[PDB]
Amino acid sequence: ARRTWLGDILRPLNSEYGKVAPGWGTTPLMAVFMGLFLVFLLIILEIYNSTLILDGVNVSWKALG
Amino acid sequence: GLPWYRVHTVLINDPGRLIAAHLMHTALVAGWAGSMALYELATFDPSDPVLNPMWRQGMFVLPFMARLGVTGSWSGWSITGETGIDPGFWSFEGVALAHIVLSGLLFLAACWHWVYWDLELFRDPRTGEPALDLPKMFGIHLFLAGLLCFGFGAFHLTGLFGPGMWVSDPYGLTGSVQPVAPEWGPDGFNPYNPGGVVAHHIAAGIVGIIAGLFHILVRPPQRLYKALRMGNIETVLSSSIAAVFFAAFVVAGTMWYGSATTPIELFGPTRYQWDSSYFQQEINRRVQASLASGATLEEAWSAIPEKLAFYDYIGNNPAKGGLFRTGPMNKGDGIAQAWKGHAVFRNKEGEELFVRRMPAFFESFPVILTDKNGVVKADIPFRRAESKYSFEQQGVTVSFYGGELNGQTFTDPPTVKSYARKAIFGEIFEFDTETLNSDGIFRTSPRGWFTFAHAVFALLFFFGHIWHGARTLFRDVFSGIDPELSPEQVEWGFYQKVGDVTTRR
Amino acid sequence: TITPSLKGFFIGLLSGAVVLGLTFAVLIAISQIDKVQR
Amino acid sequence: DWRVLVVLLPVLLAAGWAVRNILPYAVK
Amino acid sequence: MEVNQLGLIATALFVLVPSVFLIILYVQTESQQ
Amino acid sequence: MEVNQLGLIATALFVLVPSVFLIILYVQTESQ
Amino acid sequence: SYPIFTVRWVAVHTLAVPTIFFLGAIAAMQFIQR
Amino acid sequence: PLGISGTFNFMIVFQAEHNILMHPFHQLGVAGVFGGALFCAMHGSLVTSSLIRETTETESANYGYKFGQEEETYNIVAAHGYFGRLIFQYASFNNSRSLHFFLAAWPVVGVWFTA
Amino acid sequence: DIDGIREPVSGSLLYGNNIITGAVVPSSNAIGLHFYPIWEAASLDEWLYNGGPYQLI
Amino acid sequence: METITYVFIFACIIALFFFAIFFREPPRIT
Amino acid sequence: GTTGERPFSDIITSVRYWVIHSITIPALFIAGWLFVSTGLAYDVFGTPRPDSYYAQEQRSIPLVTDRFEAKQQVETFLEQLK
Amino acid sequence: RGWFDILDDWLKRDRFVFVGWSGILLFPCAYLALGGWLTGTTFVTSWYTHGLASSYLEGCNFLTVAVSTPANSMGHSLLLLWGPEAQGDFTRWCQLGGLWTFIALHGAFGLIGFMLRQFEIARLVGVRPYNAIAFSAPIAVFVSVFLIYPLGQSSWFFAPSFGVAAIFRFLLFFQGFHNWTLNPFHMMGVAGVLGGALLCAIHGATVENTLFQDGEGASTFRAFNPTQAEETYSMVTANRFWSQIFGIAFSNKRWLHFFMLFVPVTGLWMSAIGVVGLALNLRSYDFISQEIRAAEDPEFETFYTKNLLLNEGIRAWMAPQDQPHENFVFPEEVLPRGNAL
Amino acid sequence: MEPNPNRQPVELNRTSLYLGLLLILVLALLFSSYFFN
Ligand code: CLA
Ligand code: CLA
Ligand code: CLA
Ligand SMILES: C=Cc1c(C)c2cc3nc(c4c5[nH]c(cc6nc(cc1[nH]2)C(C)=C6CC)c(C)c5C(=O)[C@@H]4C(=O)OC)[C@@H](CCC(=O)OC/C=C(\C)CCC[C@H](C)CCC[C@H](C)CCCC(C)C)[C@@H]3C
Ligand SMILES: CC(C)=CCC/C(C)=C/CC/C(C)=C/CC/C(C)=C/CC/C(C)=C/CC/C(C)=C/CC/C(C)=C/CC/C(C)=C/CC/C(C)=C/CC1=CC(=O)C(C)=C(C)C1=O
Ligand SMILES: CCCCCCCCCCCCCCCC(=O)OC[C@H](COP(=O)(O)OC[C@@H](O)CO)OC(=O)CCCCCCCCCCCCCCC
Ligand SMILES: CC1=C(/C=C/C(C)=C/C=C/C(C)=C/C=C/C=C(C)/C=C/C=C(C)/C=C/C2=C(C)CCCC2(C)C)C(C)(C)CCC1
Ligand SMILES: CC1=C(/C=C/C(C)=C/C=C/C(C)=C/C=C/C=C(C)/C=C/C=C(C)/C=C/C2=C(C)CCCC2(C)C)C(C)(C)CCC1
Ligand SMILES: CCCCCCCCCCCCCCCCCC(=O)O
Ligand SMILES: [Fe+2]
Repeated sequence: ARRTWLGDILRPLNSEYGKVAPGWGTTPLMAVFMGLFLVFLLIILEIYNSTLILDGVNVSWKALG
Repeated sequence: GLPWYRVHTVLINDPGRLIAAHLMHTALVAGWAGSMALYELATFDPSDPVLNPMWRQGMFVLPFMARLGVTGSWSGWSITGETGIDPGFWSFEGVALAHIVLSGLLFLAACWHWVYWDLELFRDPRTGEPALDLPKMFGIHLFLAGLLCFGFGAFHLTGLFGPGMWVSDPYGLTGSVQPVAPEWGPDGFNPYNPGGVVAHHIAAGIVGIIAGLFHILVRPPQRLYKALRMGNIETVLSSSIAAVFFAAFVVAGTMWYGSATTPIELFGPTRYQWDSSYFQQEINRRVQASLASGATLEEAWSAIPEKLAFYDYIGNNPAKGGLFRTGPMNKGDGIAQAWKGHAVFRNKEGEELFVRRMPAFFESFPVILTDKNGVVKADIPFRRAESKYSFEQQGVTVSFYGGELNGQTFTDPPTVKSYARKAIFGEIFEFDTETLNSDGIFRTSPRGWFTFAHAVFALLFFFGHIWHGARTLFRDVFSGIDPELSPEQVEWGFYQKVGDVTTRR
Repeated sequence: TITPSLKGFFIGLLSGAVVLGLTFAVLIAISQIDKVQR
Repeated sequence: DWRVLVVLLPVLLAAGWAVRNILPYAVK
Repeated sequence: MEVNQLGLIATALFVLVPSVFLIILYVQTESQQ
Repeated sequence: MEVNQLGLIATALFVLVPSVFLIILYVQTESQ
Repeated sequence: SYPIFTVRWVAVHTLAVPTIFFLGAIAAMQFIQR
Repeated sequence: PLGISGTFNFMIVFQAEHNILMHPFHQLGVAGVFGGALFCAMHGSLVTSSLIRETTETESANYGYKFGQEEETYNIVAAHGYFGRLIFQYASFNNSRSLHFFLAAWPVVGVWFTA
Repeated sequence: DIDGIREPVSGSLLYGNNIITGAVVPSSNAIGLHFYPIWEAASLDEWLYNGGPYQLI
Repeated sequence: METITYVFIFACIIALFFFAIFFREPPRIT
Repeated sequence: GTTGERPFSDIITSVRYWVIHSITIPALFIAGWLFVSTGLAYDVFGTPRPDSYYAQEQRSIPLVTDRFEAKQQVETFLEQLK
Repeated sequence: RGWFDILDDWLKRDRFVFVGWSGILLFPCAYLALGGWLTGTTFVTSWYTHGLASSYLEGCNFLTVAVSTPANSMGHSLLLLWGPEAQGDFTRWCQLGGLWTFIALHGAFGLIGFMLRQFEIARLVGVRPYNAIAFSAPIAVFVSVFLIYPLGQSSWFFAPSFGVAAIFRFLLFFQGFHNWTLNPFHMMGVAGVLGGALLCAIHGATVENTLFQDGEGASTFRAFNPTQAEETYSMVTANRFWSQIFGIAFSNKRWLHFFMLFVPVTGLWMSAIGVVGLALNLRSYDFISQEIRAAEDPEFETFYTKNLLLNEGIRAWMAPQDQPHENFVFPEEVLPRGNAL
Repeated sequence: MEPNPNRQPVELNRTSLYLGLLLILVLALLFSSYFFN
């Protein structure tokens, strides 16, 4: 194939195709961040929906001023 | 050979020509952006942002340029009505030119990459086979996305090094590009708080940078690499499509309900502002505050800005349109010239009556006049023979306060019915129907057309998610099931666990 | 500040944890007792 | 209130009766 | 009738553009035979 | 400018029809 | 040599138990006078 | 009427004068036509799911079948084994003659009633 | 005149219909169930007014 | 102009019917 | 084939089966009946009794009209009956 | 050989009812959407949300019972049992319409669960996943009609209520307010549903009347073995029949069965897109050219103008009782009526 | 530099032509009333 100056430089960034951590690796930690993120989206959704009503948070155009 | 619906699969193992195709798409999209803006600039009337704002003239990309700070033209006008201004190079015109230049530069790059497809960079150095390290590319691209997201919030949106964004008062009367400070409190999740838009992009930007760092350095677990076929570029298509339709649903909803990022001076009122009489309440609030300090009726209504009265009119409700009623809203009810005045109906008794407003569901609606207490006191009868409540019988009159007809009173019934008919639309406006040869039928706004398109695309992309995800997890049987699949497998009770040949009983 | 609807949110969040956790405790247990033979 | 025990009683006796009648074959 | 004037160019291209696409693919399929 | 409406469709088909003819003839030449 | 309580067992009674209970309830309803 | 909007006129006035929605033979018609659309999609999806590998990924699976070939072009036991597990075993067919008769009979009978 | 009330209903393309709104309109209520072939009409103009084509089709 | 368009498309569909029946790819066995 | 559950047609013709269910089946029927006959079903679900749709000289629907006062509106409507 | 794989084993056992990982989502959600509907239809009113009886308990039969949408005053509230509206009171929740969101939401997640079940069983058995794919059509219809549509309007109140007659009212709402029959996306749906029933009937009949004689007996069903390799009917005689009867026939059994997937799936997807537009009142309501001539010309009448009088009647006669929160008062003299009726 | 090995001939048989032509003409027939409006 054709070699180029920019290619030779970017080369190491496309060189570990296939490589994996063993077994489950970091999968438990990923799971924690997912769960946190769902709760967080829940709160955002239920705020917008006026199902969760927080103090000082006026979900209306009247919060623009 | 290949069926027509598969011509583009020739790019699945050709990373260089995959790049050339993505370049060509990016060129076409940026070309459209510049072409669309030039067309809008050529057909846009800047001369009255009170009663002919951009959203009445069918402008679709103007508002997205305005939203982020592009407010003026090289011709000297700006969309706030300020005149004699000089925007420098980032005018509407300059922004459109930048995208066309970008379009053309991208097209040349696509040619290069289609020709020199066989770049050593795309080759696995162990096997010589073309291959993309998808997990590391994700970390690179995420890190760039995080940097950009951060910069956009930290510098463009704050005005620390940029223009800010369009902000406005709650009734859409005084909007302008303003630097916005981040709201780090819990009110920063209020869709209507512009500072939360700044915080979002600063914080999400840093999370992007931290997570991109994580994904450049940490390899995926083996369980996960096999589960999600992370050596198959089509799994990226499946998840990418899913994230895209998620985003399409969100933006359609915030456009329809309204958020700080869809101000009503760029996109128009929402339907909910009509449902809840939002502008009408404020208009009444302001007339009562005048009458309180003893301003005459004429004076109190004359103080109402015409821009606020125009929001209180069903013709700007984006839920009064139709699928094949094309063009700007102006093509329908005409070009608004003047607020005629607020109309007050009284019967022969001196009682003041109220026109029952049309709800968004109805293409047509009866004319029913009520008293403060809701009791029907006048209408326009369909059947005349047993009519009790006709304007003629009840002596209904219309008096105007404010506007073009301020202080004028009409008594002859065919005129009083005439304004009574327009009063179900809310406030009464003078329109020019000759100029655009307007046909008199309401059209939806850019708020409506955007929501419609993106709600529809989102749904379609969900099927692309399903198709392309099915294709990833079942690559091995795309062309058909195994001709030596034996009936002991698909029949019951041969294996304890379904499909597991090692669980044979 | 800690409003009635934010307390309900926590009641719903806890209720959800119990249902999902209780369901999974029971599923993990059954699967441990009644295994497939290889 | 009282109507709750009234309603529940046939079903407690019903699940009682089946438990007695099936208890030996369930231990196996 | 007071029908929309771009209706015609809309219909003509709606028909012609995808029809021509298919015709192109078919003819060049047959000359491979 | 008050131009002719059919001018657009006359121009478009004037381009479209003969062009498509040549494209059909060229592509099937190449695939044989 | 047949288990009594199985997954199948629970699916059936999940459905059958409240069906009959609802059936008795709707039966009584036929006798309500206004 | 012999026209598209004329048809809608006829079906609107029919409902005002006959409350056809609340007539049980029209409800069987819906069940006949909804049901046949369902089973159309089922049979076509189940057969298509159990095509035997005969082609490559650069070619339409349809060239796996040659007009008048003697052997079946899908595996009906793989199909039975999928759908029987989707619901339960005996809610799925494995006599192709009974399956196609059922396909024929459901929409025909439901449309008889709505007629 | 589908409903016998001398209120003719336009069904055809040259008379301001499109593909969606066009129809061959049913024959006149004045005829009821009577058989109305062409040769029973005094002219084709009459037969067209009263909806003869629908019965023929 | 719209009438000419509706009738033209209809006439093209009728023409396609003719070719699709009399000028179909003939089904051949095994 | 079969998965090792006991066949239905074997169960429902067995004696032990009909010894249990001749009790469980009527008992559930009777329990459900009483749920209605005692009037508990009205109270659990909030379903108006035939005498409690309207106040006597009243013909307006007690229709909920506020989102957050909704609970109290139903309850005020109910006191207008007692 | 950790706890995950041991649970995966137990979920994927071959039993009378396969469970899978997808059963964890499907089975509670399907059971609860279904229980909610039977619970509501047997016991729960609509007096306070709609001014309607809707339960068996109240005197309604199978055709008139419904779990009805909440009041228009709830907007698009999730109406959670523990949320600010019912505040954890199960009785008030039922009275306020909470079972509608319950059913619709557990329905949505059930439909996901079911589709994941189709993926899961197809992967384990070794077949292509086109049954799941086809099932995207019922999902599009459900979400667009029951979720997307009311979300574009003011409230859940205007979603369809879960009942036989309540759905009938929904059908007639859409005629009078949206002129939904005039909508081409619905027309393509109609053509896909009816095209499906057509193809279903014609394909079953063709197979059954081109059968090979593979047994002696008069019941031709017995002469099929699920494991025979031979096709059980003559594709060749079927092709000739239909070529000479209709002018064209199928010749490719793989195309035929894909076409049976394609047609009804597509048609449903098309009607879904049209409902999405109706969410925004982006109706296919009028033809402008017709209204222009009609207004100028009192002798011009089409079946199109006739049907809008009908929709105008529907609106004025149905709206006060169907939208009671609006307190529509239409005195006799304003109701559109023709002569005598 | 070697010529690209990923090229592939595309095919449209005569029946697919008839089908697609019919789809486009019937689609045109349906939507035209709505484009003229
Ligand atoms: C997300 C995309 C998007 C959105 C929301 C808009 C929105 C808008 N545009 Mg823009 N526009 C866009 C893309 C978009 N545009 C593109 C890509 C172009 C280049 C073609 C343009 C070119 C353009 C011009 C030239 C003009 C506008 C104008 C307008 C306004 C009026 C639109 C109107 O009446 O639509 C009408 C919408 C329809 C008629 C719907 C068409 C969809 C049909 C029904 C479907 C097609 C059939 C399909 C094949 C179905 C079968 C599929 C099945 C077989 C599977 C509006 C604000 C106008 C304006 O007001 O300018 C100031 C104007 O004059 N736009
Ligand atoms: C970024 C999104 C994306 C990308 C890169 C792809 C890419 C691909 N798809 Mg997926 N797809 C997507 C979204 C996407 N798809 C979505 C949203 C859906 C649901 C509609 C699908 C549904 C889908 C199916 C059902 C199939 C594919 C297939 C394919 C492959 C071949 C496509 C081909 O040759 O088309 C060829 C297309 C043409 C020659 C012309 C089609 C013209 C269309 C009908 C209308 C005109 C488009 C218009 C000009 C531009 C769109 C504008 C708007 C989107 C902005 C290719 C890998 C095929 C496959 O897997 O092969 C193995 C296949 O069978 N796709
Ligand atoms: C998997 C099955 C399943 C699914 C998907 C749902 C889904 C749903 N249910 Mg249903 N439900 C289920 C099972 C399920 N339910 C069961 C088994 C029952 C019987 C008890 C019910 C009974 C039920 C009722 C009675 C109601 C719902 C409602 C809802 C909706 C809102 C749920 C919500 O807010 O979750 C929020 C909670 C979660 C998503 C769980 C979060 C889990 C995280 C990851 C763990 C966090 C840990 C914990 C909080 C930390 C504790 C710390 C401690 C030390 C103090 C949603 C559609 C509501 C509804 O339909 O409204 C109309 C409603 O009122 N459900
Ligand atoms: C009213 C019409 C209609 C019904 C009732 C229906 C029903 C069904 N279709 C299924 C399948 C399919 N449908 C398909 C195509 C089609 N389906 C169509 C039309 C229908 N299909 C159409 C027109 C097509 C053509 C494209 C395919 C291709 C499949 C399948 O593969 C599948 C199957 O197995 O077929 C045999 C089954 C999936 C059951 C399920 O998810 O279990 C789980 C149950 C759940 C999750 C509960 C759902 C809760 C719902 C969504 C809301 C609540 C509903 C209440 C309980 C009832 C209220 C009803 C009142 C309105 C009266 C089920 C029997
Ligand atoms: C307070 C508290 C805690 C409360 C307690 C609540 C609680 C905890 C609840 C949780 C309970 C729990 C976890 C749940 C488990 C219980 C469980 C069993 C739940 C119920 C599940 C449920 C609701 C299921 C829904 C029922 C369902 C949809 C069944 C319908 C079956 C049916 C009628 C389907 C159609 C069958 C049919 C004949 C289809 C033919 C289709 C057709 C012709 C196909 C064509 C075709 C077919 C072939 O066959 C083959 C071969 C080929 C070629 C082919 O073409
Ligand atoms: C309209 C359908 C008609 C199709 C008829 C049969 C198709 C052909 C069958 C193939 C083999 C032939 C055997 C025929 C004979 C046959 O059909 O037998 C019916 C079958 C008999 O099973 P047994 O093992 O009891 O039969 C003993 C037999 O050997 C007697 O000959 O009964 C059942 O399956 C009961 C099911 C009720 C289940 C109660 C509900 C369970 C809840 C499950 C929840 C639903 C699942 C949820 C999924 C979401
Ligand atoms: C070369 C070059 C250049 C130039 C450039 C150019 C000039 C460009 C252009 C470009 C452009 C100018 C582009 C554009 C584009 C377009 C497009 C891309 C469009 C799109 C379209 C579409 C896609 C549509 C579709 C549709 C329709 C039609 C109907 C309705 C529906 C829809 C929307 C779907 C320069 C100088 C820079 C430099 C050097 C090089
Ligand atoms: C809601 C809710 C819930 C749940 C519940 C449930 C889950 C329920 C269930 C329920 C059920 C589960 C019920 C059932 C019932 C049933 C019934 C009621 C049935 C009936 C039937 C019948 C009537 C039939 C008969 C017949 C006929 C008529 C004809 C033909 C033949 C036959 C036999 C079919 C909970 C607790 C979570 C909480 C929250 C709320
Ligand atoms: C995905 C998991 C979702 C499942 C969660 C279901 C939650 C089970 C419902 C439990 C609700 C019980 C409390 C209801 C309100 C109690 C009164 C209060 O708010 O204090
Ligand atoms: Fe078949």
